[PDB]
Amino acid sequence: DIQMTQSPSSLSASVGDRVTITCRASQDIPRRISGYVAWYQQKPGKAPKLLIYWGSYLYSGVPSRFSGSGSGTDFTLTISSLQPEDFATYYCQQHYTTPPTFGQGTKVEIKRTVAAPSVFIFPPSDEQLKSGTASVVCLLNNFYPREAKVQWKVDNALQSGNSQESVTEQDSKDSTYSLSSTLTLSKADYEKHKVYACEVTHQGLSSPVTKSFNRGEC
Amino acid sequence: DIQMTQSPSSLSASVGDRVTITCRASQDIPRRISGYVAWYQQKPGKAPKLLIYWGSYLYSGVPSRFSGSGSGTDFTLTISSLQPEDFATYYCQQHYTTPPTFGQGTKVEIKRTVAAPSVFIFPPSDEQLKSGTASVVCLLNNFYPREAKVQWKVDNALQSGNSQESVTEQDSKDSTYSLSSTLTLSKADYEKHKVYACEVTHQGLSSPVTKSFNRGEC
Amino acid sequence: EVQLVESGGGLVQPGGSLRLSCAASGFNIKDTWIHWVRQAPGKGLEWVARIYPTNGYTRYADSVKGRFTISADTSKNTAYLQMNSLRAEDTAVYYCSRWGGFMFYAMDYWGQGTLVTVSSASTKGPSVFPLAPSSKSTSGGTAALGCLVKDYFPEPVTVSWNSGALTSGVHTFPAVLQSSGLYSLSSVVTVPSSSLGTQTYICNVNHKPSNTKVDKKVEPK
Amino acid sequence: EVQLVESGGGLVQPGGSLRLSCAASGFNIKDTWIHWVRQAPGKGLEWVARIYPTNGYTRYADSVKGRFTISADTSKNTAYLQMNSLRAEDTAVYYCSRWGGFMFYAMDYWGQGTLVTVSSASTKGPSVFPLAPSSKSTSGGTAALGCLVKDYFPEPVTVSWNSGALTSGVHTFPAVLQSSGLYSLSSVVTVPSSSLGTQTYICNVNHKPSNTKVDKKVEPKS
Repeated sequence: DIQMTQSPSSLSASVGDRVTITCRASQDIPRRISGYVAWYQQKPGKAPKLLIYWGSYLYSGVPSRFSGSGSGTDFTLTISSLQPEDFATYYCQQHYTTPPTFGQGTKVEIKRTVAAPSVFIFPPSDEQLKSGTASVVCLLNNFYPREAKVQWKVDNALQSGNSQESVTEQDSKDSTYSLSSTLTLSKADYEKHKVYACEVTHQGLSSPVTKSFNRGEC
Repeated sequence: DIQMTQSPSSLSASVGDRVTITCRASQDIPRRISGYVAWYQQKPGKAPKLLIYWGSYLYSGVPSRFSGSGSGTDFTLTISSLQPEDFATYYCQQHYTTPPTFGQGTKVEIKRTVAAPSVFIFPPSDEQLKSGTASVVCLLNNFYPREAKVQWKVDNALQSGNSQESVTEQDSKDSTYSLSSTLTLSKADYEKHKVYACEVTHQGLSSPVTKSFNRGEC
Repeated sequence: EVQLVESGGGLVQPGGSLRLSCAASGFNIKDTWIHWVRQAPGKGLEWVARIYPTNGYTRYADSVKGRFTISADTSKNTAYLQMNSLRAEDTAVYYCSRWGGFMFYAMDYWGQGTLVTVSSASTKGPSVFPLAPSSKSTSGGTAALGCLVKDYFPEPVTVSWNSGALTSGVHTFPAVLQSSGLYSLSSVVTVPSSSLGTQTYICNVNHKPSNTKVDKKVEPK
Repeated sequence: EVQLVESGGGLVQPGGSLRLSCAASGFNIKDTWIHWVRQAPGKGLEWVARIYPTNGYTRYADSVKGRFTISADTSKNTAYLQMNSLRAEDTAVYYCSRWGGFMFYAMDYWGQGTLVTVSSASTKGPSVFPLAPSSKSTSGGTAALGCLVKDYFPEPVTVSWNSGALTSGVHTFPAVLQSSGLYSLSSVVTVPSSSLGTQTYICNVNHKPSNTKVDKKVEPKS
C-alpha cells in the first residue's frame, strides 16, 4: 500500500550546518488528497517529539531552525543550523491512509573534532568471585569518532569471543561517546592468571593505550 | 478529479416504503484511504441537516429509520419506513479529497392518493390598474399529483404566452402541491374585455373546472 | 444553544466587494473549524472555504481562489468571507457551518444562509396588491384570499399573515422572474367564507434588500 | 500539565494477555483522540490503534487486528489497550499519544512509554557489584568508578547516583544480552582523584520487574 520512503537513512554533519531530510510517497496518489505530513524527533530513551505538522507548520515551542516543506509527493525537513542537542532519529509520517504510516527514520549524528578516550580498567570484586564468575571491565570515556578497538589479554593470551561491548548514544552536549568492554572468566581461570590488560586503539591516540592490573596487587 | 455519483437523481415513494439511495466514487481510490462519507438532508428554504457521518454513524437526534452503509467505493443511504416529512433532497459528501465534494443530490417525493385541486380566480385590483397593468390570478389548491393544466380565456379568446406559473414544494404533512397561474394584461386590453376565465384539468377532476368573473361586475 | 448566524448578504454589482460574517454562539470557534458552503438557485451544494481559526490555516475551492478570503476573529467569535471581484456565477445562498467535538468531516451545525446576488440590476421593493374574490363569486364554504407581491429585485421576500397568527392553510409561492427582469410572487390563504367582511386579514410583506415593508389589508372590493 | 502516563507493561508469556493503561491529565480524552504507537527494540515507529472515546470508533493496524482492543473510560480519563494472544514480535515499547485542540493528524503529547516483553523466560533481579576507583587509576585528569548491574531479566533497569544528587559525568551503558539469556550493564562516573576515600558514592539500582532495589556503596578497595 502507500508508504513513505525516507532518505538518507543516516548522516553526520557539523554544528552550524544545514541538513535536509526527505520523505517520498511510495506511489502515485490521486490529486487533491492531503497527506498532512508530520515530522517527529526522537532522542534516546524518550518518546518522539512533534516538530512540524500539516507539511509546514512549526509546532509551538520548537526552535525556528526546523522547517518543513512539500511539493507533490515529496516532503522535506530542514534544519538550518545544526546544534549538538539535535542528535536524534527523525521520522516523517503520512496520513493519506488510515492507518497512517511512518517513514523508516533518519539518524542524525553531530560531527565534531577528534577526542581520544580516557581509559580505565576495573578488576572483578571479591563479592562477585564468590559466585564462580569474574567480570573485568574496560571503560573508554568521552571520545570521538565512535569507532574504537579494544583488545584483551590475560598473561599475554589474546581473549577472543568472551567479551561484550556496549556504546553510549552520542552525548547531547559534547557530542562524544563512551564504551565499555566486559570480559567474562570463571573464578578458577581468573585466579590462575596475573596480568589483565585492555589495549585501546582509536583515531585520537597516536599509539594504542594499554591499562592493566596484576591480580592481588595494589 | 474524484467525484461522487449519486443515483437515482429523483424518486417518488409511499409512506412506509423502504428507500435506498446510492453514492459512487468516480474512480479507483488507493486502498486504505478513507472517505468519511456523510449524508445530509435538505428541505426547502432550509440549511442541510446532518443525518449520517463516517459512513454509518447516526447523528444524534436523527430518527432511527435513517441508516448508512458502505462497501468499497459504493455508499448507501437507507430510509427504512418513509414518512411524509421525509420529502427533501439528499446529498452525500466525500472527504477523500480536500476540498471535499458533494453528490449532485437525490430528490425524494412522497407518492400519495389522487387529490383534486380546489380552484379560485382573483380579479386585478383597481390600485394596480392605475399603474397600467392588470394581473389576473388563478389558484389551484392542495392537489396531487403535481401535473396540472391551466388554460386562460378572455371573452373566449385562448391566452397563449402571457401567463406564468408557480408551484409550491410538496407539503411536508399532507404531501400535496398548490399552483398559481398569473395572466398579465395591459390596462387598455383588460378594459376592452368582459369575461375572464381559468379552466383547470387535473387527474383528480372527471372534467375540467372553470372559474370566472366579469370585469366591472363589482 | 449552539448556533451560527450569517449576515452581510445582499445585492452587489459585478466586480464589487462584499464581506459576509458568521457569528457563533454556544461554542468557541477557536475550538474548531469553520466552513462556507454555497448553493446557486435551484442547484446543489458547493463547498467554498474552510479555516482553523487557531492557526489561520485556510483552504479554498478552485472556483474562488485569489478572490475570496476566509478569516476569523476569535475575540468576536466570528468568521468572515471577504468576497472580491464578484461575478454573476457567485450568486447563491451562502451557509456557514462547523465541525463539533473532534468529529472531523461532519458539518453538524449550519447557519440559516444568506443570499448573495451579483447583478447590475438595482434593488427595487414590491408593490403589494390584494387578491380577493369578485363580489359575485360563490363558494361551498371555503374561500381564498391573498396578496400579489409584484415587481421586486433581488430575492428574497417574506410574507406572513396577521403578524404570524395565521399560519394554517398559507401558501407563499416561489417567486417567478418576469420578462421585465423583476420578480413577482403571490401568497394565499384559505379561510371560512363566512369570515369575509368580518374577520381582518392582513399580509405582512418584508423585502429587506430595499428596506421595503408593507402591511396590506385584503377584503373583497 | 497536559500529560499522558502509560502503565501495565511488563513480561508476559507467549499467548498470554496484558492490559495497558494510558492515564490522561490536564485535558479530557472525551475531547479528543487517543492513539497507541509501538517501537520494537532498536526499530522504527509502528502505529497500533486509535480511538475516538466519545463514540467508540476504533481503528487498528493489520498486525494486531482480532488480538488487541483499544478502549476508553471517560469517567476515569483513561484509555486501554487489551492485548491477547501475545507473540514475540509484539515485544516493544508502547506509547500512548493524543491529538490536541482540533488539530488532526499531529501527535502533540505522548507518554513516556511502557516496555512489553513477550518471552518464556522468567523475571530475575540483578546482582550489583562495585567498579572501584583507585588513586592509581587516573586518566584525562580524573578518577572513575561505577556499578556492574549483572544478570537480570527483562529490561529495564534504572541507575541513579547519590539518590539523584550526582548526574555530571555519569554514563549508564545500554544493556547487553549475555549468552545466558540475561542482561547486564555498567553505570560509571568520572570524579576527582581528590574525592576518593572521602566522598560517598552510592549507586541506586531499581529493577521494577522483579521488585529489586539495591543501594551499593562504591569505594576504593583497601
